[PDB]
Amino acid sequence: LLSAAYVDSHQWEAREKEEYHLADLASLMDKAYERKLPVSSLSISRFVDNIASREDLDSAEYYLYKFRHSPNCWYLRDWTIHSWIRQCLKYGAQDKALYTLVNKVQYGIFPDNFTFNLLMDYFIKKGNYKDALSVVFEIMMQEAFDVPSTQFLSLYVLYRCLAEKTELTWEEERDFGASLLLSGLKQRNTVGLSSQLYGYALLGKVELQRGVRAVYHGMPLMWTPGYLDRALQVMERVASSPEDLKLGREVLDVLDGVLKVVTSPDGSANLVEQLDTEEPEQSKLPRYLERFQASRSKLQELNRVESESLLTLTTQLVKEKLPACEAEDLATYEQKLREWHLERVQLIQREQEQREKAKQEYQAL
Amino acid sequence: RKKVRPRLIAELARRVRALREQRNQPRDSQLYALDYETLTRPHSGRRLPVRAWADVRRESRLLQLLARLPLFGLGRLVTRKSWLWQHDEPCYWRLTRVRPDYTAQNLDHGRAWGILTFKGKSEDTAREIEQVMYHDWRLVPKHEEEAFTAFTAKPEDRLNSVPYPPLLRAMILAERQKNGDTSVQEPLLNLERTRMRPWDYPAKQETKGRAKGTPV
Amino acid sequence: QPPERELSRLRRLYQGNLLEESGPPPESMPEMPT
Amino acid sequence: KAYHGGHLTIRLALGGCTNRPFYRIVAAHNKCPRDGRFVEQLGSYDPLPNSHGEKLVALNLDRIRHWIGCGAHLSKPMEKLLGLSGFFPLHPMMITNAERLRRRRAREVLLASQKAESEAKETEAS
Ligand SMILES: [Mg+2]
Repeated sequence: LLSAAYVDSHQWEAREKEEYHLADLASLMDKAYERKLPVSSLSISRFVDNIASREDLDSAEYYLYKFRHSPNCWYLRDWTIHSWIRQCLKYGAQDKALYTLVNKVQYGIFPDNFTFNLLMDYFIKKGNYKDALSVVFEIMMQEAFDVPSTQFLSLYVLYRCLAEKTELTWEEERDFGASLLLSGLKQRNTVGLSSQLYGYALLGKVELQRGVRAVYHGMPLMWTPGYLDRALQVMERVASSPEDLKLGREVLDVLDGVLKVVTSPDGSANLVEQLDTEEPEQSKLPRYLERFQASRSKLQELNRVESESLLTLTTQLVKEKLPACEAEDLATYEQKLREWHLERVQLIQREQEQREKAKQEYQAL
Repeated sequence: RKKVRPRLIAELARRVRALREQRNQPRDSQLYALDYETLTRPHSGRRLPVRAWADVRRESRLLQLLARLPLFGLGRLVTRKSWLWQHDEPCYWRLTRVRPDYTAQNLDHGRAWGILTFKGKSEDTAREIEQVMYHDWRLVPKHEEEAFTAFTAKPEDRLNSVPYPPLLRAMILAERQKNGDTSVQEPLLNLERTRMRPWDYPAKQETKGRAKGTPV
Repeated sequence: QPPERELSRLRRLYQGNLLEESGPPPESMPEMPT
Repeated sequence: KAYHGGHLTIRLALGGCTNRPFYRIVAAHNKCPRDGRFVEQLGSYDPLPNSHGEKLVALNLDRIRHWIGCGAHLSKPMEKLLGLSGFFPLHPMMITNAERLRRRRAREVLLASQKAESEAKETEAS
């Protein structure tokens, strides 16, 4: 979806970079770990910058692992993380980039929203919508849908994959539901409000079939039961809103299907997590089904339902709004490059001063 | 006297022993490791109490949540399942600093710092967090923070003064008459100066003890 | 008498190890049976 | 002994002979033996009814107030004595135990009435 300018690497490739042989730098880091001594963030930065081959990436992956399991893991720099993804794309190692991103806990690769779009867009153009979905799920796990550009790309991948996937497993429903909900909340357009109702519906299905702990456990989601209540509220809000807002017809069918399925179904971690006084969600389904029909009637009466499919609505939204976002993000990208350049120079200067002092210390000693 | 003589071996022993302790200090990844099949700590062979078994299998530790987040979740809010069950009002930590245990192969053990908000009332300074190795922590989602942290304080209704005990009240009134003070005022105790925190209130981790490094 | 919500909070905390709930005690000491 | 750590406490030290208990209320370091070194004697407790049927407690309330003001803890039996005297409020378990006794005698009275009703059925059978 993104333009060639967005994914162009002329600016990154023109960065001022120090020339250090990887073999020499490898030895320095190896000695520090043998002596249980901290390694500098500038040291790991120089290694990633001077990667020159596909084989070198494999060695850097090992050293990024070592840095994560070292005293100075927190100091891994943003530009080092961005250069890693840029190097992986350059030499054809996209699988390695996705591998480290999925295994963030081990390697410490937490890219920014711009880097996420670069990796996610590569897969989209190649037609690998299974790997692109993995990037979307990783963005959701980190709750990093802040930049508008990432929200549009994530919704395009999700809806395109959902259309192909007629059958959804409970884990898939949970992952898709969370990704839709978090991305949808940011957007106030028709596509955004449809994704919120779509996301709450899927999560509500998993809540009433497998329990509320399946939804929130290990997920960036709340633990309070009543996800189908959140879905119905979206319908009630649009119907009563003074402004004219519309919910796609496709989502309304999904919620109707979920309500019907749940309504008429066919070691020591066994706890009742809800108070006895509070009504269980299953007992509330009869009332929930009445609200849905009433809301649907009011929406159709007010002509607030969009017959167009969600995949077609999202495609139009991406075409109209994504071009503007690319210009804004690219301007911020240039500013970040200059900020990173200055911060890197400061670290190099500070290193030189301490080394000079180290000579003076030995002279005194 | 002068027949009391030096004990060089005793002095040598004390210093030598203390040095080894500093050299061979254990790490959080070892002291707080657990065997989930038996719910027993391998280091000391200490089997966890019975009331904790369900949560040990059903809940996560703090740095298990934070290891998956950028910057180890600095600025994020974290609550405890025990607090969620006991108190209706929001109880959480606002993370400020986080020191993972690099030795751990998953960075799942360490220490953290933050600002406490217990039962809706927030402290003014950051301090170290206790019970970080417990299976009780729940990370709050960013989109749910505003609804989670919303609190409206109710007017305090717990009595501020109470009567004196029956005998101690009679001794006070008797002293009044003896000294010439004539009054019918009822002696009253003031409870504002001495109000007790809840029993589950977070304690000072900085002054807490740490287990020794001798395995059982 | 405890509030009803608080009695439910304790039934969840000690679920599986509970005793029959007791009501208000007799107003006076029952006369010893003889 | 040369103790390291501990706090001052007000407790009952057991005296007397076999089947004839007698207590001395004392302020003592908590780590000392029950009947060993103490700091001050603060009274006495005789738990056996005397000729008049009175259990006799003596409390030096001026010295007791002095040692509570200096950090002295209280043993649970001594907290019960101060509650009965009126110098302290009644201990929570003194009230809870009295409530348990009331609920336990109510059952006994009800059972006797049920037995009497069952005995009445026997009388009806003749
Ligand atoms: Mg405790």
